[PDB]
Amino acid sequence: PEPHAVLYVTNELSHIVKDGFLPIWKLTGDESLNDLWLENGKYATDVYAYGDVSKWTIRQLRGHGFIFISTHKNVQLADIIKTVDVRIPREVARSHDMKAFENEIGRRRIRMRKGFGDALRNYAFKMAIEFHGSEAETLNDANPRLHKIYGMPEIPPLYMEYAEIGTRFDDEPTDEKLVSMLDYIVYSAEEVHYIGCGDLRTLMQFKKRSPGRFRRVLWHVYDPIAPECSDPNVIVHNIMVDSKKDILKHMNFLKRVERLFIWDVSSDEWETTRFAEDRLGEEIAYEMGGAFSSALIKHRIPNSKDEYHCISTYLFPQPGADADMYELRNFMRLRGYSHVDRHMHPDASVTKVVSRDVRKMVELYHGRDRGRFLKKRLFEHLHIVRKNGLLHESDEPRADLFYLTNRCNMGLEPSIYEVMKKSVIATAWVGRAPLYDYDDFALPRSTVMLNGSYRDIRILDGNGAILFLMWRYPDIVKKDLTYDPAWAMNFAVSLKEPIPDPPVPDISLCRFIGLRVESSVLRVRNPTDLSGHLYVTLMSGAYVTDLFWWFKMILDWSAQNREQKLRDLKRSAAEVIEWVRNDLIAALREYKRKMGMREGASIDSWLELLRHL
Ligand SMILES: Nc1nc2c(ncn2[C@@H]2O[C@H](COP(=O)(O)OP(=O)(O)OP(=O)(O)O)[C@@H](O)[C@H]2O)c(=O)[nH]1
Ligand SMILES: Nc1nc2[nH]cnc2c(=O)[nH]1
Ligand SMILES: Nc1nc2[nH]cnc2c(=O)[nH]1
Repeated sequence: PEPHAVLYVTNELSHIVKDGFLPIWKLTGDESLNDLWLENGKYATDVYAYGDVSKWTIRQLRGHGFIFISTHKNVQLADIIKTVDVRIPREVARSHDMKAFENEIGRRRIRMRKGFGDALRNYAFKMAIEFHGSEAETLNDANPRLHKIYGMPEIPPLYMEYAEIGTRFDDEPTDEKLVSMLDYIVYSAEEVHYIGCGDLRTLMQFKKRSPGRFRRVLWHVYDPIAPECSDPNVIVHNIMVDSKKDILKHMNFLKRVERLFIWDVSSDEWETTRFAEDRLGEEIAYEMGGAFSSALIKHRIPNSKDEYHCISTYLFPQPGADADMYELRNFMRLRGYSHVDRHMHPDASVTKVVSRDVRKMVELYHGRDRGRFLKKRLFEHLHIVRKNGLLHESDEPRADLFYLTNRCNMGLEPSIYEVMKKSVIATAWVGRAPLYDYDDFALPRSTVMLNGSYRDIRILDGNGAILFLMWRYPDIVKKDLTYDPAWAMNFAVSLKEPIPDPPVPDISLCRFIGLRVESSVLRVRNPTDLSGHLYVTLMSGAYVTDLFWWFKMILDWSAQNREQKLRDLKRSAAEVIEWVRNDLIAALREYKRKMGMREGASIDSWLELLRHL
């Protein structure tokens, strides 16, 4: 909408900037603190800044919108010694193209999105059980034996009942057929019975690529040719498999587990044998549905048969697979213990398949330069419960990140606010700019501010949001984390967290950049100082902060005293950037006078809390 970043560059970089078309903020290591706040408030776009800033802490500098561009790895601040956000490569300085440099900032800035979202997610894992609007990324960092991960991910190409296919989507190369296999099917299994594992290259490559979850799984792997593997989570069997009894002697029943059965059995003048292998893997797993949560059975399509049967839940194509590779993978969901409730995926049952259509799947989706997104989709479809955030009622604490304000949801704001009333942490796109690579809609900021602040709920903007976890949780959100304040500021974030006692005016709360510019605009376009101050911040819709906590510091706190209030700052380990009950009631009224029905309740909710408090 308006928020910007200060694109702070270090000395060696300065001269190039000066050729740009963006503003240039020049320091000057003095500067007092209220000097920064009034200057920084002049810039409606992003800006460049250079010159000495050794006086200020990081939290301060992030409050302002600072992103650090330098050629060297870090810059000396007052707080700590920060890792430069954007490292300019030598040969890309240097050179002194103002464009190359600008495009270089952009790219990195786009990479920084993940750090912001990680920080939030990373808190949310510490503080919640349910997760909604989830996706591969959320799955990746989850404990699947603790967290419960939901959403409505975009369903892959599938065969059953059914079929429906295509339609076709753009796609890219991935890991080889058989490492890409493990990649999507290993998420919540604790014990894998891999049948026909071969030379074990497939498994070793999985180990070298995906080391965590390889280590966290027990592998009984089965093959006459299977080589010795020292690996202690890898129990090897030189047996050849023709029945369930071959696998049963290698299972603990006195102890619960999620088991996954994987069948990849091929021999060495028709091949109606390829067939009865595929079918035997099915037949074995089916006898053992009860022990296994699921199966992933090899599925080679016959030429000889025009239509045939099998026991299946799903039949899908294989990422990383060759274009001429005429082999699908069969998924059987079974009953057996699981950490993921998979009951939405039908019980494995007899399926009549039409070759020609199975034959089509391969044609459309296979390719040794295709599969990256297919693998993803398979991963989510298999392992995320298909539940709709807004409609889901939860007995356990719930996280609601980066989905709420998707276009899919438009017109359903009520259901949204409802979520942010009782979510551990959720987020709302509030950005009003052009605004690319993202397809959410914005919630008016006032309405967010006004709707979202409950006793237990701390309504902040992304950047404030972050600053707050730094301040109260130093090791969930490090000080040194790299992120993009301007982007953080495109979100409203809400956290089930108490108001600080004593409610000190820490940066996470009080920043209000360019408020003076913001106020004069109000007045040249739609006209009508702690009163005018509260009004402005609402009318502008250019800031999300936490009404409740804010109120409580204004009255219950300032004053208090020059002396006895800093003191409670010190102490609070808090910091700031800017150095009566009736003004505010007037403020609200005025605001609601200009907008009945675009709001307000609520409003009359906050008002009846002033003349009462
Ligand atoms: N399976 C299958 N293959 C087909 C079909 N139509 C053409 N083919 C070709 O026939 C070959 C598959 O039959 P086979 O000779 O038994 O080979 P395979 O068991 O699939 O495996 P490879 O030895 O790696 O080719 C491949 O080259 C396919 O491209 C079809 O409808 N189904
Ligand atoms: N900043 C940001 N981080 C993310 N991490 C995962 N998704 C997102 C997103 O949409 N934005
Ligand atoms: N199979 C698979 N696909 C993904 N897509 C994004 N992350 C992953 C992952 O860990 N496994």
